[PDB]
Amino acid sequence: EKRSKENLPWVEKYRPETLDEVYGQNEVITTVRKFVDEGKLPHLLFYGPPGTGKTSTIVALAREIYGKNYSNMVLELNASDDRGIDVVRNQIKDFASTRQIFSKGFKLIILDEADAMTNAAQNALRRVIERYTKNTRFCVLANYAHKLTPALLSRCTRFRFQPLPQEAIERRIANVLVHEKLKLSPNAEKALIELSNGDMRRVLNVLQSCKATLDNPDEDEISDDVIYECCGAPRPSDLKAVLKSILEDDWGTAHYTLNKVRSAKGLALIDLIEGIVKILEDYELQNEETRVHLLTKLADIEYSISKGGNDQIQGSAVIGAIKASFENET
Amino acid sequence: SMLEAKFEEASLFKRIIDGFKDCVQLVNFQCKEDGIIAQAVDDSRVLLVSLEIGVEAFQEYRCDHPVTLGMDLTSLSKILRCGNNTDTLTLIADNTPDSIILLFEDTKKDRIAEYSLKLMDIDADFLKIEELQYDSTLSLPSSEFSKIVRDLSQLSDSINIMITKETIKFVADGDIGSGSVIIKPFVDMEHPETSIKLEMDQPVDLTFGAKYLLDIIKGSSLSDRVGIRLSSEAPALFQFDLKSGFLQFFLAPKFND
Amino acid sequence: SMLEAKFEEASLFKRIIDGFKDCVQLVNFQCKEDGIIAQAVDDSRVLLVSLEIGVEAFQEYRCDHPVTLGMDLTSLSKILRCGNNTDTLTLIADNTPDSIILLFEDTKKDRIAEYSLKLMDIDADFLKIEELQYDSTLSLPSSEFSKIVRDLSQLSDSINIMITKETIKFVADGDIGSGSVIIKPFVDMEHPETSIKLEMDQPVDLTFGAKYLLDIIKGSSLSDRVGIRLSSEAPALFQFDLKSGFLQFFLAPKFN
Amino acid sequence: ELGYDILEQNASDVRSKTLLNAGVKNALDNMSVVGYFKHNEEAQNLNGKHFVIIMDEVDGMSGGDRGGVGQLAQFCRKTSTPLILICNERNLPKMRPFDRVCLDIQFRRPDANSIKSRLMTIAIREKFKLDPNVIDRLIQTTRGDIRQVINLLSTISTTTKTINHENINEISKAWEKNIALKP
Amino acid sequence: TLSLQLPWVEKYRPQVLSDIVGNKETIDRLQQIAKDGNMPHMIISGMPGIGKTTSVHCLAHELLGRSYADGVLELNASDDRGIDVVRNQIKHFAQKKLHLPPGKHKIVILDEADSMTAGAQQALRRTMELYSNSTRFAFACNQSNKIIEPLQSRCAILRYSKLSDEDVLKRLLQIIKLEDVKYTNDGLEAIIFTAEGDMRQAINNLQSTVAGHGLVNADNVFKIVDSPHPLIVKKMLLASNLEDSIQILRTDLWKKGYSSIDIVTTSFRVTKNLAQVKESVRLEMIKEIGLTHMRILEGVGTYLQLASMLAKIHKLNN
DNA sequence: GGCCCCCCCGGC
DNA sequence: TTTCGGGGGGGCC
Ligand SMILES: Nc1ncnc2c1ncn2[C@@H]1O[C@H](COP(=O)(O)OP(=O)(O)OP(O)(O)=S)[C@@H](O)[C@H]1O
Ligand SMILES: Nc1ncnc2c1ncn2[C@@H]1O[C@H](COP(=O)(O)OP(=O)(O)OP(O)(O)=S)[C@@H](O)[C@H]1O
Ligand SMILES: [Mg+2]
Ligand SMILES: [Mg+2]
Repeated sequence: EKRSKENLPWVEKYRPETLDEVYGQNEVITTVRKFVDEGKLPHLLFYGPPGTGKTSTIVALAREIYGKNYSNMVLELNASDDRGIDVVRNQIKDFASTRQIFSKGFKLIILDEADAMTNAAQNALRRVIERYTKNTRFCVLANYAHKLTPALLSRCTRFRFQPLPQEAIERRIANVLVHEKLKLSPNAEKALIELSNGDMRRVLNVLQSCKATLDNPDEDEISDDVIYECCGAPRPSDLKAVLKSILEDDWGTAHYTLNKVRSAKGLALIDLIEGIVKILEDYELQNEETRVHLLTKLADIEYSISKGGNDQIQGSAVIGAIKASFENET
Repeated sequence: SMLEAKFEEASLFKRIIDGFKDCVQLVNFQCKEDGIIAQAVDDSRVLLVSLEIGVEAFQEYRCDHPVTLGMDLTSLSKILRCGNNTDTLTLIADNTPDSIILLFEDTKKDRIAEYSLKLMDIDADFLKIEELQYDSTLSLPSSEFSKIVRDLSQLSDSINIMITKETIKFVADGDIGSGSVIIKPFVDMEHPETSIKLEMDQPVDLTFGAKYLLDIIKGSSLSDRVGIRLSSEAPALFQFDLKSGFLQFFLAPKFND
Repeated sequence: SMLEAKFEEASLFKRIIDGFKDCVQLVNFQCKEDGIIAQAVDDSRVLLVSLEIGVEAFQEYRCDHPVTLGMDLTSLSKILRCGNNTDTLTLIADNTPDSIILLFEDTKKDRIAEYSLKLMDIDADFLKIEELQYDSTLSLPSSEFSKIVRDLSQLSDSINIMITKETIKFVADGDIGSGSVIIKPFVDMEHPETSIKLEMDQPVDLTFGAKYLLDIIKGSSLSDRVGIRLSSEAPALFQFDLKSGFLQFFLAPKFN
Repeated sequence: ELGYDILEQNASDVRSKTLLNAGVKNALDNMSVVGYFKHNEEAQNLNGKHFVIIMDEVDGMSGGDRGGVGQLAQFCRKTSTPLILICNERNLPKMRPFDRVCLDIQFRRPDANSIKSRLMTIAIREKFKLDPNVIDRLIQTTRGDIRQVINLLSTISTTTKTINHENINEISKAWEKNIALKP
Repeated sequence: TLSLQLPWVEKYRPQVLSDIVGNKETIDRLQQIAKDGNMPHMIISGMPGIGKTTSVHCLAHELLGRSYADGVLELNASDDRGIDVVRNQIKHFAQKKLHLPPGKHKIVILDEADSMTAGAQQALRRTMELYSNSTRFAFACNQSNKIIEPLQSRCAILRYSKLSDEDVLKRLLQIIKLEDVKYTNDGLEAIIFTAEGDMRQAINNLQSTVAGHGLVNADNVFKIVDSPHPLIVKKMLLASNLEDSIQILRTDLWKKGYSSIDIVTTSFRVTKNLAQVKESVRLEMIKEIGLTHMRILEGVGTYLQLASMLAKIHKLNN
């Protein structure tokens, strides 16, 4: 790196260093801590969605086992490094079959993002894992479990990293606010958690952008409005008004309301579609075909939007689909 | 400039780099007022290389403050090949440099070739793994060690070294057969350059990969003798002494099982 | 150790091995109280190598009962190359052996190097090389024959040897013209080594491929005079005499 | 049976143009030293001095054998000694070079009535009961493979001393040959 | 803290053929072969965590006794097994001379032989035949179809079945008795339920429990272990109403952290093998699932797409 | 020993 | 037949 840690992005500045700084995965953290505290470390696998703390957890565990010099006592490989059959057959085998250079102890191999590895390399890894288990332990990290071969999964003990809970996100936000000398409104925190979707990376990025947005962060307070302008996301009031107009007004009024709401702050149609879907999924529809039509048509519109197209036609299609689907309610 | 170090003959640095370019990828130099000390670890984390070129090997060596330089041996060798084998070589660096300057000068003519190699942000420590008290320390001509390694590696991919009282044994057990070479200490006053010395504390028996020894033996072109220090629970040290510095290979033995 | 053969120097064994290493891949030695014999058939089943070393080639030799040892030329040569040229080479084998031990000992530096080579299982029985009434018994110096075959192989892929009254014709009809060589019985007193002698009984005309003859002449450095025994229709016998023993190449002829 | 001396090359040998033109080629028009030194005392055994070349598993010539197929095809038309090629499937594109340079001999799957007596003889010698009525089924289990059916008998007889209708179903289901179908 | 304990999967790996549970007929055949000898060329096939490698290793060890280090040549996917290796190293090993008891032969073990290329398998053909009087071959594979027909013809087929709940329970109870592990019946039932016939997974989960929480009960097992998501997908796709299917998809899969691609692939696989639904309905469902899978692959992977897939599936199943 | 080239699979 | 990427196996050097 260069200069102090204050030059780093918040996603990297607040990376957990120890195992007590990881939040939202209490069960997994406790289990791994107990395993490391008694020498009962098996071949580990961490399966989870993006931005949940798998890499942070494994690096913290390696630091706990070895110490500050963990980088000189582990073999860490990821998607940026070639991991072909030759690599598995030579480099990994040599690392697993040899003693530590610096200080005594067992050998740890961290194959981060192993789901990117080919089937041949994973197959070659089988006996490598099973033969040097006396002195070596393997850790695998994955987001998609369908890419891993059945045998490799069979040889590993699985741990699932759940989407981050609300309480853990609030505690981390409190720590970040205290360190950064920031003030966050309760509704601002609510909006941040809602838009995070269980990812701490999104929380930290949005909070950094909000801090940048404030003119005088020293005594200014971050409000839900700041989040909405920073992210460009529709306000809940805007979504509610659009849905109300679509559901109990004529086509002209609905079109005018949608256009005005979108042009007030330059909102995107995709965010509106997601918001309306979230609102409608809480509705109690009398008829199932209403929900079926809503889901099918909105999914089609979302797929069409994903490839460009005409924005006005797409908005009119959204309005018409909602109206037609709700006509079935009677 | 902050650091200015002149090699009278570029062949010296080319040979020193040639001694360990086949076993490591990224090297880290750390220049001080007492010379240039460099470290390099291999991709498998099984072999470490430590070089300690001294200030007596340069025509003039000036270094104000310690300076770190992370480099890739492939690019360094590529550029060093550019310069001729009859020209003086100046290594130049500035405060917190972004590049290292290699200046080839031919006093015969007025031709000056300056090459700037961009540095890498390699942040690591040396840890000075030089375990105090080893179990056995032997010294013998590099030619004999190279011959033994080349002969035995053709039998097996693993070579076992046993140190017993006045006995050094190299054993290989392959598929077609096995091969054992036994050498005992001896001294010749007429030609001490060929003598073999052994100082023993406890018996030693350590296995090593043939590929790493084949890589290490390439340093015999720099020194006529090699010193091998072995100790259980510690990596094996293979030292080749130079005019003012030395080149050390720390090789981790294989797990016994 | 039942078999404890000991060559004076490792040069001899390596030289004999190189004499016939390039034509065969698997060899089989019978070692008895009278010496060592070996028979090997090439992969093409055309060229047979018959080697024998007497007890006079060994400084010391001891064999309780006959031992059959099957080996591969590549591995043996690789193990032999490891030892130095000026050492003592001891071939050691125990009862019902599964491997053969080669000990290279240097008494000056006091160096011992032990290489164990695993033996192969060879079932092919040795072909009975019974004495044949060879019609023609030519004998010529090694250098002349080596040069003649090397020169003729460049012109044609096979050469026809014709033995007639005081006439030896190495015809080499082929792609490059029809260049040939002719020799006659010659005798010299200053250097008897260059003494070409012919003992023909009935005229002989036999053709042989270039590859096998090249392989045979590759071993010319192991002797000085080569004895070529030819018959009307039978494999030609190329003999190199050793200090104690011999090395024969039986090369089958070609059709017509 | 005809007295010829056999020279054989299998897939375990590297049958590439470079080594094929330096190996077996010379034997195409050369006598056998083994034949002469083995049949010297025999009479009327002319074939003993000749060669018969047997190239087994030609279809097994993978990338390790470069240009071997073309060289074999060339030899087929310019060989002075009998040459027999053996392959499993003849209708591959890779086997086209042998289109009309060899006499093609097809070996079809033997019927269940051809090896019946052989199976009785094996059962009698090995001291286990093999009811003839279940023999036919076994032939369908291995799709007319004599080696496979013999191996099946050897393996099952290890613990089961009777091969009857009360257990043939299990053996047939557990030893079914799964041959990939064609277009 | 820097010393590792041997996992139970390796600490209690069967060392004698009598300790291998399941496939009683094949194990008895192997035991009788070991008692007598004359081991034939064999191919052991099956699914992960059943004891194929254990069976082959135990057979070789018991057959060759002290000569294991000289008469066994083991090669797996972690070793080079190309055409050159087969044509040189294996050929030399087969041609090697070694003294063994009357009815014993050298053993060439090729673990995970399925990965071997066609050329190497073809080269092995005549080598297995010319030297069958001194060497025998034991292939171990997961997919027998990857081994060429000529090689299968020369060997004895040994297709292993999945371990039943009774055998897994027996081995697990033996391990618990040896390690003196407190347990409850429901915990063992949950361990077997998650194992799905995989003994390695069963032992790994049993160690994770006890190592993690102590007493083995359903609560701790399910705290550390997750019920196989294929069953959740099957329940989602068999719901009578769209509301229930969406509720399952949200609560049990989306909120648990499972990716959309994993969900759609599992749905495809589960729909393939739903024997209680007609083939035409399954084919229509597979068409819809393929449309959704293509959409997800294009990059649009969202909860809305999976909800639309469920809605279309319920449309078809009506 | 190292490039350089050609050929062949890819789900479970 | 057939749009990359990975692996093997041979050919120059
Ligand atoms: N449980 C967590 N506790 C605190 N911060 C977290 C946590 N998880 C993620 N983060 C934050 O997000 C950043 C990235 O965390 P990562 O460890 O990279 O997540 P990840 O699951 O390994 O990413 P993937 O699966 O490779 S996309 C960290 O620097 C942390 O600041
Ligand atoms: N029948 C069994 N009895 C007892 N333990 C078993 C049994 N099968 C598997 N195991 C246990 O699981 C561990 C691994 O068994 P393996 O023999 O490696 O399975 P495998 O079928 O050979 O794996 P694959 O097919 O290469 S993925 C053993 O060490 C045993 O501890
Ligand atoms: Mg990560
Ligand atoms: Mg296995």
